[PDB]
Amino acid sequence: TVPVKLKPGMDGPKVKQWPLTEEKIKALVEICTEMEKEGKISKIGPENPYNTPVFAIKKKDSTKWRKLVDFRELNKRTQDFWPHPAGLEKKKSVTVLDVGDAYFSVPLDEDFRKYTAFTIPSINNETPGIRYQYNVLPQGWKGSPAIFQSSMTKILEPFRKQNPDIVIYQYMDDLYVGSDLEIGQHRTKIEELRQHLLRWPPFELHPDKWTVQPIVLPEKDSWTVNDIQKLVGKLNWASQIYPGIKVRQLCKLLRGTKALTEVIPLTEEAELELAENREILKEPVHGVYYDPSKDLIAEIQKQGQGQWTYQIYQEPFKNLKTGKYARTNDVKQLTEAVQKITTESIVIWGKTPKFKLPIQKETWETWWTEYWQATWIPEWEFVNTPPLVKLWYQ
Amino acid sequence: PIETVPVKLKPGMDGPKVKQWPLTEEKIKALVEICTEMEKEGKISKIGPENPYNTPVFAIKKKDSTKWRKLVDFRELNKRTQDFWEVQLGIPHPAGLEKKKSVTVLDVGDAYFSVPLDEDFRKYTAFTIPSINNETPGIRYQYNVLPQGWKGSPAIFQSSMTKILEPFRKQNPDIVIYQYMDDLYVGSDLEIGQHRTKIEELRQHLLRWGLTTPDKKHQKEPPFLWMGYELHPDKWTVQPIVLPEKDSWTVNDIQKLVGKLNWASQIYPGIKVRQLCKLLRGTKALTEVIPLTEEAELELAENREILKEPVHGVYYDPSKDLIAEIQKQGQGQWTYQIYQEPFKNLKTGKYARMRGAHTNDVKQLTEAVQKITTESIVIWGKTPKFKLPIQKETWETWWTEYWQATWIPEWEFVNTPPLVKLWYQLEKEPIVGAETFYVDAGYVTNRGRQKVVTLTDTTNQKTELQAIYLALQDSGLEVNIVTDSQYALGIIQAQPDQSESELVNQIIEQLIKKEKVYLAWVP
Ligand SMILES: Cc1ccnc2c1NC(=O)c1cccnc1N2C1CC1
Ligand SMILES: [Mg+2]
Repeated sequence: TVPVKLKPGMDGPKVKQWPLTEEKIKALVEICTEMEKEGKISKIGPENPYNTPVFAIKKKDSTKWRKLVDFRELNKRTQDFWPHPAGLEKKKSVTVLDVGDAYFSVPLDEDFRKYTAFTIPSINNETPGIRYQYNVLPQGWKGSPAIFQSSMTKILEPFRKQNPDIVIYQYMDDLYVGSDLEIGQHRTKIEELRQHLLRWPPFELHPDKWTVQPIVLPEKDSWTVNDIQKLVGKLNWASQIYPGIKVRQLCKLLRGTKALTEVIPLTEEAELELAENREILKEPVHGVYYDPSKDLIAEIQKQGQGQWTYQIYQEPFKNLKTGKYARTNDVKQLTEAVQKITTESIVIWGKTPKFKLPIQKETWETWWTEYWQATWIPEWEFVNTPPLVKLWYQ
Repeated sequence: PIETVPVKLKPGMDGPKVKQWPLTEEKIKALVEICTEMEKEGKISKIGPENPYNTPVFAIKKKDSTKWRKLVDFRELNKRTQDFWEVQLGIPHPAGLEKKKSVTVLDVGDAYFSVPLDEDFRKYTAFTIPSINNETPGIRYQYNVLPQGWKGSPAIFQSSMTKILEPFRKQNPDIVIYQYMDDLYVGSDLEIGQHRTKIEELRQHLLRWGLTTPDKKHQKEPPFLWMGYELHPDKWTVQPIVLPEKDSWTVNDIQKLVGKLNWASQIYPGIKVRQLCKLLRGTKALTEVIPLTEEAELELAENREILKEPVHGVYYDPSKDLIAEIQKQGQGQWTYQIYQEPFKNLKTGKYARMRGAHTNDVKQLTEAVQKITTESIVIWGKTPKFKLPIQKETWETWWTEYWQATWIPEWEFVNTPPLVKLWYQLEKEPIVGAETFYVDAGYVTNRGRQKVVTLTDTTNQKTELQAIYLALQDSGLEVNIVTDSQYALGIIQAQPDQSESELVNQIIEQLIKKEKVYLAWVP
């Protein structure tokens, strides 16, 4: 085992466990009861004051439950360990594989196990609740992938030299296998992997198509005072980014106090300005690169009608990406989107971003696990998106 | 014997070294008696002059007796001792229990004093008993079992108990046991005699570990009063609440009454404190007497009546679905009931939480639904099917116009006034032929009209809503309003129906009147 430690000075996590449904609890019991039999985990005693919340999510294309342990706090308190494929996103199509079970065959430094304590609560606090800690490398922990790195190269060695046509990237419990081969000749080399892996794992992304939704301006037959006003307001907001945007000429049609619905013919001078403003918006602003030293932020907006919008930046307005997601219920969608964005974020930069979700914390904390499927959990906070902003997207 | 839990002092820190304060020869004797007995029984052990650690101890007299009782002040040791797994924070709610035929409660005497202490820690539990002779040194002991007053006792005791109960619970899956501090509640559906018999089995099983308990003649009988409730094996309620009968009320009395009234609302529907609570406005002292307004008197009277006849909560029948029903019982006031059997409440309640300065009934209702949902998962580990006074059409509409996401489990409309609705809606497109008002403390319209007024005791954004307000007043049934206030925009766009701000309310009032209103924003 490897002597792991928390970042200097730091102690272990003591995260409250969000109440669970009788269903999820029963599942977690059947599971932990079993991991206990196989020595992966062990019941702990009162001398352990640490805690990490545990949840149960269902696997996609599987009737079985998966134990999702939210080691977010613990991962922050863990020490750092001392390479992302510049072309994984370039690749035509990538598949994602869960190799979390790889860890369940490697011990966890004895003096560190205390820090992985977690609890299976009981309905209405009628019983004290089952307490365990890990003996093997736990799925979801920052240290597992790291500590298992060696053993992982020693195993991806053959496929890597055998098939140097496919790029393989690992991220925590997941494996991103990319290539440009035919989708049939792909889904194959993938199963050829699931086999070279069983020799020691359940589940296409196509990072090729991932596009940056530009800002758009209404193309109207006729233009009313209102239309122009929405136009100017939006443009003005965007002049913050693309300073070449002018509205001087558009504001001229808006002098006086006309009737909102009054149709306005657009002056020659003005129609030539809009076109320039349109051209400028066709592509993302220049000189905005990804700083590895900065957190990735991801904001979402409910557009309505089952349509959402996101943007990934580090500095305000300086967007690294922008997208849109479309169809359930509001919550299901938002969770599916978060994941979709997290994956992409991983695929492109190798780090999950920090989301700013438009929903009450209690509502989210309540249903998010009903549709979550990823093995990781991004960081997130809850916000109250303004109107104007939402209007300026999609 | 039970397993020993490994204790350690907090990092870096060292054991306590508190000098023993002086003790009357009288107390000295009594202690030497108490401690000599403890050393005979193995709970403590005479130690050597090598141990530097010390904890102060003193004697206390127990009601009824010439005898004294020993008390050890483990504060410092407590400060220097590690943190343990939080002794049960959450308690069950009567409504989550399933009825039993018989329920027996048992007190565990010799609680801590019957559980081993980690050998490496015993050296910190050192205390000294001063001798009466001046030349003679007083005796020093240490603990061998969990000490009363020590930090890790509550948790390590429960830990042990749970382990001790393991087998018995397995051999008896038909018996339910809830552990609470030194008490133990045991229910079963066995026949009277069989139940009493099992109790005796448990009693002996626990005693096999030195844990003593009361025999049938000495056990407390139902209903058991617990955490403010009055529990039967078949039904539950809050313990009898009596309402003061007087003509002089202080702020203290009113606050206590309101507090008492809230407690009851979880079983007694119809309880209201809106008027009593009002009596609290501007109060200067806790002893200030506030006359009961005519409405507060009427309120107290209805609650008093509601509380005259007891009502009981039935227990959870896991075979049946949970049904939840919400009612709007006044502006910002809601009431809900949770039952399985048509109208036999497992529990009730009232939500009055306004999240944010402005809001509408839909938001509020929805938040009430979320609050209830969370509550149920906690008590019954499942969410109830809801009965709501809102129509799907209405809800759905507001849903898709709102920028925030939200969900509502299975729910059916219940035509039970008042039905929640939206009192108004902003046109999606500007109104043709409807005058256009441009506001910026005044306004100007395309039809030539205008008006300007000055305002005092006004905040910046307050004047902003004023403009919009004036415009609504002066406009006709249909009106287009243009503003540069992102602030006012949001507020109104949110389509609130209630607010703290009077101004907002008037605006809402205006808004409800109009046929068509279109609001626009401009930088
Ligand atoms: C205080 C408490 C907490 C949790 N459950 C119970 C109790 N007490 C009871 O009196 C009770 C009453 C009816 C059914 N179960 C009950 N019991 C269960 C143990 C039989
Ligand atoms: Mg203006």
